Amino acid sequence: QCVNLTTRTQLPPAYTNSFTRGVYYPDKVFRSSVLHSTQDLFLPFFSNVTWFHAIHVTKRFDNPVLPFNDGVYFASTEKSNIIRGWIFGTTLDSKTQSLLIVNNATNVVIKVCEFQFCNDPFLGVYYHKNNKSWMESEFRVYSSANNCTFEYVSQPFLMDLEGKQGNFKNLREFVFKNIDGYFKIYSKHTPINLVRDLPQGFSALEPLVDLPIGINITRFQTLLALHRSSGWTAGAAAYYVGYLQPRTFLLKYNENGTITDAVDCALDPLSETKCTLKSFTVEKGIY
Amino acid sequence: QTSNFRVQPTESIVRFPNITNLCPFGEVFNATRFASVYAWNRKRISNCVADYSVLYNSASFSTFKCYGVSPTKLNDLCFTNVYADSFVIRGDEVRQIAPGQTGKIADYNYKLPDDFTGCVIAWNSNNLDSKVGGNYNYLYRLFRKSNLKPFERDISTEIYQAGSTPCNGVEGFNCYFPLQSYGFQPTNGVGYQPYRVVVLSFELLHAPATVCGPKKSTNLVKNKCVNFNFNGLTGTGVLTESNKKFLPFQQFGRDIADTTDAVRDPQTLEILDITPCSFGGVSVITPGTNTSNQVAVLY
Ligand SMILES: *[C@@H]1O[C@H](CO)[C@@H](O[C@@H]2O[C@H](CO)[C@@H](O[C@@H]3O[C@H](CO)[C@@H](O)[C@H](O[C@H]4O[C@H](CO)[C@@H](O)[C@H](O)[C@@H]4O)[C@@H]3O)[C@H](O)[C@H]2NC(C)=O)[C@H](O)[C@H]1NC(C)=O
Ligand SMILES: *[C@@H]1O[C@H](CO)[C@@H](O[C@@H]2O[C@H](CO)[C@@H](O)[C@H](O)[C@H]2NC(C)=O)[C@H](O)[C@H]1NC(C)=O
Ligand SMILES: *[C@@H]1O[C@H](CO)[C@@H](O[C@@H]2O[C@H](CO)[C@@H](O)[C@H](O)[C@H]2NC(C)=O)[C@H](O)[C@H]1NC(C)=O
Ligand SMILES: *[C@@H]1O[C@H](CO)[C@@H](O)[C@H](O)[C@H]1NC(C)=O
Ligand SMILES: *[C@@H]1O[C@H](CO)[C@@H](O)[C@H](O)[C@H]1NC(C)=O
Ligand SMILES: *[C@@H]1O[C@H](CO)[C@@H](O)[C@H](O)[C@H]1NC(C)=O
Ligand SMILES: *[C@@H]1O[C@H](CO)[C@@H](O)[C@H](O)[C@H]1NC(C)=O
Repeated sequence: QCVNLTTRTQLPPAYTNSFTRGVYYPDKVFRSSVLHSTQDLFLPFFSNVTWFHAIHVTKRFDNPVLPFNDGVYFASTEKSNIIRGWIFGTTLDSKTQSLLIVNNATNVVIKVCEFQFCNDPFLGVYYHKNNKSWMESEFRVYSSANNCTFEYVSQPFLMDLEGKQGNFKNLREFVFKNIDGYFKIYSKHTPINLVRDLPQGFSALEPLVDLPIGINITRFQTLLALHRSSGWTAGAAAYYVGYLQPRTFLLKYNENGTITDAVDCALDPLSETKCTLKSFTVEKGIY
Repeated sequence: QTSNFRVQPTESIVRFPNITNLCPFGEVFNATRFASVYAWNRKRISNCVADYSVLYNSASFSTFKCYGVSPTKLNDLCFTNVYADSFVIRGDEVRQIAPGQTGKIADYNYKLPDDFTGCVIAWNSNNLDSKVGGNYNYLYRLFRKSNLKPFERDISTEIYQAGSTPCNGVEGFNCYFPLQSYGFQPTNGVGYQPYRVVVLSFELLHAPATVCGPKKSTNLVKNKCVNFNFNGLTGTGVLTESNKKFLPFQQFGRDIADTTDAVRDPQTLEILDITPCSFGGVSVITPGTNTSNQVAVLY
């Protein structure tokens, strides 16, 4: 069943700067104390990424449509995990194959079918009175499925769902790419207790799983949790989206096989010099 | 300096991933409830590595009928999708499963096109089929007014009218009637001895093609210059035990020279080592042929 939300506040999107974030292992090769350089799809250092706010204030909501470039970097700041899942496709009207990934209190679903999506897909969790528990009472993301190719159910995941207004408890970083009919997802989960201005430091994104699909993807749309207790209690969750470009990076593997540093070879000419000598320290002279 | 010296490999260990998970396709072949020829069954199965040597040596299959595809090479082939079916064909109509025929249900029910690989196999059915009295629930086509085409479905849930007489709930002399029943005669010849048949179709199209076949795995050897054929990697060397700590997802191992030197075991998840096996140059030492005729060899 398809519905829509009314009486919502609209706000312009903001911009924020990526402070050397978005590094992931491009290969499955172990290295020890090496300065290997590679040219792949990456997120350039020190650039705008757009910022959408899902604050409850008054009655503000956000769920826009963003085109899918060659790669997507999704950085969510969460306290009670309001954000749940994503949908990928071109038309999103059951006329073409489309992917849907959700991880709810029930079993995790990764399903590439034809779904008749609604104008405002969402998930609705009700705060019942007979027991003080939150259970999913509204599945209105799409109408129905017709005929499919690849459906997968992962292990069930249990996580408390509440509408809170506190500081973000954790950060979830995801990188989505689509090459050679393969959908590759790189995931990382980190703890922090900040409010904005994403922390410094380098955090490599380990790969999670690869999905063989082989479909066009030019548009993606995320979905939230619409709690019930008219009223929706959207919370104050935040998520950032960024796009990837072909860039050459210099990676420094430690003794354990874990990436600890990287240098973008498109920044100020000092970075170019560091990218030529294959070292992080350059002495005086002319190069 | 005289020549060079090299050590040849002996074994060809071919270790692959651990185990195939499952493929319930055999269950599709081996259930208890099935429809008739009127049901153009089409069961699509993908992302499943399935055993094929079982069908070549099974219990009561016998009538193995594949078309112009080599029988042996298809077990170790990898495709994108497979299709299934099940119904009763009444003995001699085994001839109708051919690449192009129109005499009978070869085109009436479960139409098969020409140049369609579709390995087909049937078996004798004397207890499930040819039952006592006759289970007339099964139906076969009367005339097939659908006028099918290669790879089409004949679904005629209505009745004929020739040119004059409507037959909408009225006994029409020219309106004929729906599909005739199935004469499961108790004990008779091939003309009254039904058979149950199943077809396995293949199609590649353009996809990642994650429907592969089973692969073997030989035991490993250590401390011996042998030929190794790990997943993707093919080479020669001596495999021993190392002490490097790998990440829970990395599989390969490289160095500054970008040459593979450590392989993770796909079965037991153990980190090995790679080293060339004792190549060198041989040289002789002589005190001068005038004084004596003795030599010493330096390796
Ligand atoms: C890939 O498939 C193989 C084949 O099934 C599988 O190997 C077997 O795994 C099971 C567990 O899944 C092993 O069972 C136990 O394994 C533990 C840990 O390896 C062993 O320590 C146990 O055996 C010990 O105790 C025995 C009795 O005291 C001793 O006789 C023995 O030597 C050990 O000390 C126990 O068997 C099973 O042993 C292995 N079999 C072999 C031949 O390795 C493997 O686990 C699968 N791997 C993956 C990643 O799927
Ligand atoms: C890299 O791996 C090594 C593995 O040895 C880690 O070394 C550990 O160091 C701490 C320091 O007190 C010891 O208590 C541990 O016992 C060591 N590990 C082992 C297995 O003995 C090291 O921490 C890892 N990380 C880095 C950055 O070197
Ligand atoms: C169909 O089901 C029958 C059950 O009677 C299977 O017959 C035996 O099944 C077991 C278990 O797989 C095998 O170990 C035996 O070898 C089978 N008997 C014979 C004579 O082969 C039969 O294998 C099943 N057919 C399938 C699974 O294709
Ligand atoms: C992001 O916004 C615009 C680009 O359109 C630019 O003026 C601004 O400087 C950018 N941000 C930073 C930190 O440079
Ligand atoms: C799948 O769904 C579409 C939409 O109705 C339909 O046109 C198509 O024939 C179906 N089957 C296949 C194999 O694509
Ligand atoms: C995906 O887009 C390419 C670009 O033209 C097209 O050639 C291909 O047919 C598309 N695949 C589909 C629609 O499955
Ligand atoms: C070999 O050595 C002896 C040592 O006395 C010498 O007399 C002789 O001439 C040598 N041979 C030749 C061919 O010079």
